Order: sequence, then structure tokens, then C-alpha cells
Amino acid sequence: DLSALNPELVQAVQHVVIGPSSLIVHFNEVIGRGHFGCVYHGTLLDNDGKKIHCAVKSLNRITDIGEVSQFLTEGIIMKDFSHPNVLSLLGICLRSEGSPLVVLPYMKHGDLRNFIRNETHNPTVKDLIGFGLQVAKGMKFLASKKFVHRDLAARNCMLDEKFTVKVADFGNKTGAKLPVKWMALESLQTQKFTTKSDVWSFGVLLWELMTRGAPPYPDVNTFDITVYLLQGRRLLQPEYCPDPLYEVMLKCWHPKAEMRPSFSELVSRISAIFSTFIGEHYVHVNATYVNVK
Ligand SMILES: O=C(Nc1ccc(Oc2ccnc3[nH]ccc23)c(F)c1)c1cccn(-c2ccc(F)cc2)c1=O
Repeated sequence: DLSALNPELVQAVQHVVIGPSSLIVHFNEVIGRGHFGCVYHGTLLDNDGKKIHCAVKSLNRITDIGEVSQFLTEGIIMKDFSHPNVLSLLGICLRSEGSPLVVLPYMKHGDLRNFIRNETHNPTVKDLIGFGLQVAKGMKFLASKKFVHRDLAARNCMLDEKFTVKVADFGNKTGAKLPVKWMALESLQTQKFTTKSDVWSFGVLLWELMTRGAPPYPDVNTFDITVYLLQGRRLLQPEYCPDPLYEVMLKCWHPKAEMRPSFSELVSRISAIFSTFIGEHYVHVNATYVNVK
């Protein structure tokens, strides 16, 4: 039904729409398979003189109407998400006899977590610190628009052919369903999300980077993370992590949310650490983290 939903709100879906003949969505070519997400290879015909390859995520036709909204609603968020360290949507061409569309630019290298784990790759201490700096830049931008991510993690970050990191979100709320291992104390306790709780999340992300994609707190259950922290615990210093960068992770996990540094100060602090390295140090994988989920 198009008569309709929110005939004054869902009008923004006008701009984000493609022309008559300018798209081809192959299903023999599958970008993957999420869960309730349409992840397939996709071909787009941009005006002309341009050949754009993208990731296609447009949902079924007569799926319903109340479950359809929640979708076209989240695709709109990216309307004004224009930063080089943030993912954005190419458009939404709603078919007449097919379905309404969605489009995300194609990322050659996929998800940041899987890239660092591949053994055929050889990142250095500088490479990894540089991936972290790039995430801090995107968060400083989202923070300024008063936008709260809620799920900052290395698996939600993307990587293209130039090695530019793009923050994104791969489309219950009590105990198990949420990302309890990336959450701040106040968040786990009261279930309310803020930018200062995005800072906590960023420090876990910096941990994943220096261990080359290891899982955080592998011995502790999600049901009891609050109890484990409240004893006075934090993740350990990785082998290939610089002293000063560990001091920064500790600051992101400060007990009082208002004492944590801002994304602005993080960008500042991390660029200095970065600037003192050349690239003569290789990071190898921990045997004990190897083959662990
Ligand atoms: O539908 C989203 N995202 C998404 C992310 C990755 C996806 O998979 C690929 C895309 C391109 N190349 C690939 N190669 C292999 C896999 C792959 C993919 F299909 C979709 C999305 C929706 C709404 C809001 N936001 C959003 C953005 C910034 C933000 F900061 C928070 C939320 C999103 O990200």
C-alpha cells in the first residue's frame, strides 16, 4: 500500500530514489547472507560515463506494511551521513512491479574484523593504530550531529580498495541479544545509550585491533559481565600495544561517564602516538587466541 504510511514524512524517500532504467540486481552472485537482510551483489547504471558496483539490500514486496516501515526508516538515517569515515546509502529506487530499493557502495575488502584475522595479510603496529584513528574521525562527526551509534565494533566497520575505514551497521534487549561485551557500566545497569557510552565501545574496538581480531573477555559469560567488571577489571594490554595507547583505552573505560575523553580529544591524542612510528614492526597472532570464537 502506498496510500499509505506517513504521507508527509516518508516523502524524503523521494530524493533517495532511482530513475527508470538504471539498475541490475543479480542473485546468482551473493554478497553473503545475514539473517533478515538482503545481501547480494549488485550492478548500477549511473547516468552515464560511470560504472558503479554496489551492495544491494532492498526488502521483499508484499512482506506486509508495519515491518516494512522499520526498514525504509533506518535507510533514511544515512540521508545526511556525509563523511569519508562513515558509510552512506546510494539511494532507494522503489519499483512499480517489483519493490522499493536500497543501495550501498561496494567495499572491496569487506568487514574490518575479518581483514585483520586473515593470515595471508601482514599489518604493522602503524597500520593498526591507523585503522583506529580513522574510526575516531567518523565518531567525532556523528557525535557533532547528536547521533548515538549503539553498536560500535570492528565487525560493523567496512574497508574499501584504498584501505579507508567506513563506520556502519549490519542491519531482544535484556541479557542476551545486545552486545554486552562492548557496553558501558551505566548502559548495562539502566539500559540507556549515550555518546559517552560510544567512547567505552571505542576502547574495546582498539583492543580488537591490537590483538588482530581476538574476542574480548573469552572466559566470561554475557550474563555476568557487570559482576566481572565491578570487581575492578579491564581488558589486558596486548603484546604489541604501546604503553601510551593502553593509557588511552583505560581512559575510555573511566567509571564516571563525564570524566571520559571526547572523540575530539581522542583524535588529537591518537594522532600523536601514530606520528612517532615508521613501520618496522610486524604484529603476529597470539597462539592462544587462534581458533577461538
Ligand atoms: O544497511 C546498512 N549497512 C550495511 C553495512 C554493510 C553491508 O554489507 C556490504 C556493503 C558493501 N560491501 C560489502 N562487501 C561485503 C559485505 C558488504 C550491507 F549490505 C549493509 C545500514 C543501514 C542503515 C544505517 N546504517 C548505518 C550507517 C552509518 C552508521 F554510522 C550507522 C548505521 C547502515 O550501515
